[PDB]
Amino acid sequence: DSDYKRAEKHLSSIDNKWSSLVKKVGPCTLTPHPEHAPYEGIIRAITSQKLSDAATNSIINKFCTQCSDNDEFPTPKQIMETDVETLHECGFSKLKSQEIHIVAEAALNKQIPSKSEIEKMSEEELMESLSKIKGVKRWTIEMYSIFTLGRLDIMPADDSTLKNEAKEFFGLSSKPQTEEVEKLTKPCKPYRTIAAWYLWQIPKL
DNA sequence: GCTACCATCG
DNA sequence: CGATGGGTAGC
Repeated sequence: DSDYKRAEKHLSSIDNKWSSLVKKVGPCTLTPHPEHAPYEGIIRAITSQKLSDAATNSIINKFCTQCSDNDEFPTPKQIMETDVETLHECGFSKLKSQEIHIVAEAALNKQIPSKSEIEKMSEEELMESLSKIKGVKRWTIEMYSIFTLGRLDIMPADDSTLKNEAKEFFGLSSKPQTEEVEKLTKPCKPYRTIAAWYLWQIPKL
């Protein structure tokens, strides 16, 4: 809460457009879930690939409802006891079903960095480490860093939607390349996650 | 009523 | 290459 206040004040100290956007959108309501284990955050991030928040939620809901006896997130063991065929019925694509099964195996076999180690890793180190997982690359690791880890300076410059918002926000003539979004949002440090969140709220206006 | 909107695999 | 998951905003 205090972090967001500070972030909001910083974003309101850059050029005029950031100040205006923050005022119109209001307080940042981003709610990460660092209590989630790495395998859960990773699976949630994989599921969201190419899908809206609502679509992703309906899939995870079925997943938790069917593959869990307490409606909580399925444990690695439970996921392992489920064949890809059944996972696909939940709404996971066939490819994602395979990847999620592998992530579950990895968690069970202690092949995924522990949450403790993940917390000591810089984003660059997290990228190098988690990118070793099939189905997990830049975008997915950024989402995991934002929505699970709660990191505050993550700019998912490669996000298609954010790029569309950046085009409008910065008054660009064409959808910007990832490198360009990175350059334009530099002033937002060290709260680029919050800056991204605000850009993501532009449609809701 | 329509339908556009991550990362992997033969 | 060309498929791929699904709720829903914009038409």
